[PDB]
Amino acid sequence: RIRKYLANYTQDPSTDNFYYWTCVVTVAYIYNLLFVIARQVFNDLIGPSSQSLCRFYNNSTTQVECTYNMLTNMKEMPTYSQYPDLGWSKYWHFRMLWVFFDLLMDCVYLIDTFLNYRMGYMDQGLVVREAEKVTKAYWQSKQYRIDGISLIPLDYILGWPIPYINWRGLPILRLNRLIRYKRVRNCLERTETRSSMPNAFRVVVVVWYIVIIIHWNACLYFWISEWIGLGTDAWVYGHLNKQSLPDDITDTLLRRYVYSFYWSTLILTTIGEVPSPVRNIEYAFVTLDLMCGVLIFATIVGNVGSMISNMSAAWTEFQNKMDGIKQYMELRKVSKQLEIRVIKWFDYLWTNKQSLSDQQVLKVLPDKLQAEIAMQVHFETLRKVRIFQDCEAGLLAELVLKLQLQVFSPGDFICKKGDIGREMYIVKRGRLQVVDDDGKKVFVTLQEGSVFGELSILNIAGSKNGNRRTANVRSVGYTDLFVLSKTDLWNALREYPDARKLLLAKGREILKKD
Amino acid sequence: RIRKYLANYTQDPSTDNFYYWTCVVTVAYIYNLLFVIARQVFNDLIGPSSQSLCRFYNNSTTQVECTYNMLTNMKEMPTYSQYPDLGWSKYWHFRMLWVFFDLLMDCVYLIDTFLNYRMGYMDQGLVVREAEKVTKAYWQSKQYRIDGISLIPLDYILGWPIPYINWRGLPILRLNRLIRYKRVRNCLERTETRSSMPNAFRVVVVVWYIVIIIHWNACLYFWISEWIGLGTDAWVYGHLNKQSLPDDITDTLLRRYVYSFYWSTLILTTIGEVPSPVRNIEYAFVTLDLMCGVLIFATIVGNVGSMISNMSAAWTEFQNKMDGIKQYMELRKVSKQLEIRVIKWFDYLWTNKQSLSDQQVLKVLPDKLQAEIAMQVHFETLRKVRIFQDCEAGLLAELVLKLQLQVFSPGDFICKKGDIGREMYIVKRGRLQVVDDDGKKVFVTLQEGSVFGELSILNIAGSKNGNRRTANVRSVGYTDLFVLSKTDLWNALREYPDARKLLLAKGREILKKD
Repeated sequence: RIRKYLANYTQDPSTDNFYYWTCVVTVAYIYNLLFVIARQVFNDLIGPSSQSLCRFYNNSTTQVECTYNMLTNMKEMPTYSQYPDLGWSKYWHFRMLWVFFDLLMDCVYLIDTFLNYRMGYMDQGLVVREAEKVTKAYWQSKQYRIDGISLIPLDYILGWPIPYINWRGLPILRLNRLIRYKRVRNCLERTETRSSMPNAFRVVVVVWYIVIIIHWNACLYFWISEWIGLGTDAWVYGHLNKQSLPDDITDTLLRRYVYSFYWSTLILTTIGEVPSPVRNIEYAFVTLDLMCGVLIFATIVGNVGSMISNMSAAWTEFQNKMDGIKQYMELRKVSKQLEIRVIKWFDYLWTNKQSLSDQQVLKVLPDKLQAEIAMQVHFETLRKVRIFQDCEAGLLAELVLKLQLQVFSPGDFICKKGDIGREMYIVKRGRLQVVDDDGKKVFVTLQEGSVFGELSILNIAGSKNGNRRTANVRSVGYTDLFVLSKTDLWNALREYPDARKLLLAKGREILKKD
Repeated sequence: RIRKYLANYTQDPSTDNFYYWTCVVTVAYIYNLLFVIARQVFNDLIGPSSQSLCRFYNNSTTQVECTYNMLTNMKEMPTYSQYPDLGWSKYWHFRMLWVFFDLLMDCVYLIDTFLNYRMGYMDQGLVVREAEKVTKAYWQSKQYRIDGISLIPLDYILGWPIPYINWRGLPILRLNRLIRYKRVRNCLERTETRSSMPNAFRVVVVVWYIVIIIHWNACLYFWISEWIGLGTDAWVYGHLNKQSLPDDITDTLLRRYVYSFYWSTLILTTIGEVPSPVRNIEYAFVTLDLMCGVLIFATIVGNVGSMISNMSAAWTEFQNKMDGIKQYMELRKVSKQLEIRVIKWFDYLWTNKQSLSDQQVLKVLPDKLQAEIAMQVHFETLRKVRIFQDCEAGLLAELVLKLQLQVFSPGDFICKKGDIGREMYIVKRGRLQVVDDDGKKVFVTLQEGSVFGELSILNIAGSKNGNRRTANVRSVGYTDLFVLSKTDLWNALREYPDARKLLLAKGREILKKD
């Protein structure tokens, strides 16, 4: 049953279902961040627990409950009288909605605590899936302290307005759900690997951080502006501030959050077009908040500057290389036709997205993975060279591991008649031809997969010709040859005696064949 | 006794007690910075030496001593009449507190002068601890000039308000204690080595510099605003500035320092929401101060941008390498299963915090320290290979100096049956197994510390097999093998003739044993 399915369960963290679970815990953490500091500071989000009483002149000035016309053009801020049961007779649907979402995110935290309990730790490469072993790995570690502080249910006791003991409600006691930050950091990292664009996702995560810090500073500004007193200064929120409440503007909860977000956006990006402070504690808060805004603006400028300089590094290294050899050509007074040819060759080098390098796979992959990336490209092409047909595959492994890439220009010759031939040519993505001394084509136009110079690698002393090419091979287009020198085949043939005997036999066969 | 303990004392600078002494001299320097410029400019810190006399209308307007109600809503600034003894009858406890802290930091400067006297200079690696030699090293150097200018006691003569000669007191003569900056630079550097995070400590030291420059500019602004005249312009401090003294704000010493700090924070971070200047000398000061604020803001932006770009260099070099070989794979049209395997291998490369490199310890350590970091890892594992048991340790030194690290993938074979075997495998943090041609396990599952291929390194010509593997070795998890080729053991065995005889003897023994 499902009880023994739970008793014999152990989660390993590398699947995609656990990654979607880390997305769910990231959603619950973002909820806990935003709406716990907003329900602490603003407190009309869970329904107003105090009736707003304005001073209204009709007859005489009486004290009556504020309508939306009494909050426009205020001469003084409305005073509050609490309800008997603190907004519970009329905002219970709001509070049951907030209690339902708090219980949903605490159920998400409970299921993440159980997945921390049956969590497969990686021992020696493989993951442990035995239940007692991951249980003792949990209890031997100190994950249960962070799982226990993040699940104290005391917000359900002392976080809602209780009318019987006249408790005003304290929703800052749900800040202990915010120390599950390792799961959100794991979800952001494992999304940053598999993303389509890592630099743009780093910038989107940085502006999500910026919106969260601006929101927390908005709640901090309205808490300080409520603790000092609303409408007592020209800096705090209220009627005496003419930016927060202008002429025909109602004072509502949306106006409070909208002006506090505008204040923290103008302070933390160092624009500062808000009213200047009046008292001393407002000067201390605005000075500390503007120094933090200078550091936040420098963080934004540094992250966007590193995002720009990371994605335009290959282009400026290309410009460094292009300017270096253009400086080398204009220092040495070369003809201009070669300069047209090399700049059109760099245009081909950009429009193929290549860099004349094998060095990235020569460096950063281990030699087994280098062997697999060698075999899944050139092995099926290098089985069809008609001398490597009946041979051992290990020699082919050492040969495909030692292939070299050369790119040619259109109209440019590879090797002329009467040249010291010591290389074998394997054509990839090109078209070669043999030409009868810049006249017509002789016999064949070598397409992709074909081979030229397989006779001048086996080193037969004087059968028909030793090592001369006896061909004028021309590239009609941009051709990407794959060349294998005589030294590499004779090293890999020095490691194989019987294959040396067999390749000498097949070479004498194909050389006495013509 | 303690007098001959002082006569035979010499301090070497590399201990931790001298580092805590440099922290004490840094504390005394920070005191001298902040409170010498604050006691010069503000001057109510040592007690007001002049009675504030407001114009108060009761009857008639009379001139009376200002209360805290007379400094709110001022129509003109209060004029000052000095005391007979200049605040000494009522602020002597404040001045004895300031004199006690000045004598405490000058005692710290005297003990640092004596530790400069008996300071052990480093001659040839070792430190000199002979007393006459460090005494002549002191007097031959010019440390005594900087120690003599930083200890003129003339602030105790002409830095306090003397009533008998009507001296107002000049606490800017204690600025000569500020040229002991080499000790503070040494303490900041030697804290920056041993810190937990060098980039964050560089940023914390930069914002300590920012708070100190903002404080010195606050004292400069209030000195210029006091020299021009308080309350004469709308730019200077006073009643005519409506930002400094608003409606219900008392003019106190805390209001002066708080508004001057707010002014220098808004100017030196180029926000500039302070009142615009009126006269010409205020325009000259605000123009120079805003150009210095542009350079300070560019310094903050440059330091935080270099802090960001230094700590995210390994990640973007990983992304350069990953994008380079992904470009190499998608240029060459490879199957997708190998692409899943290489991206999960880079996920393992990040989650082990490795980079497939020995090159950092191959480069930056000297060869003795490379030998020690070699011997304290692989020597105890390489003593247990059962052929290197009875051998000389120097050959083992040249062998552990030539070990190579290879990482494998789970399910991927190391070497199949019928392969050219020329390497010896030493397992670290992995689990290998021999499999009977992708069937069951044959005999053993090779755990950590075990060795495979120690028979195919000694090169015995035709006893049972020359150099074939005759095993299918599979990694079940991510395995970090340590491999030693035949070329490295035969180079280190070419340097040892008798060890070559002994390893041939033990190799023939273990090869005729089976």
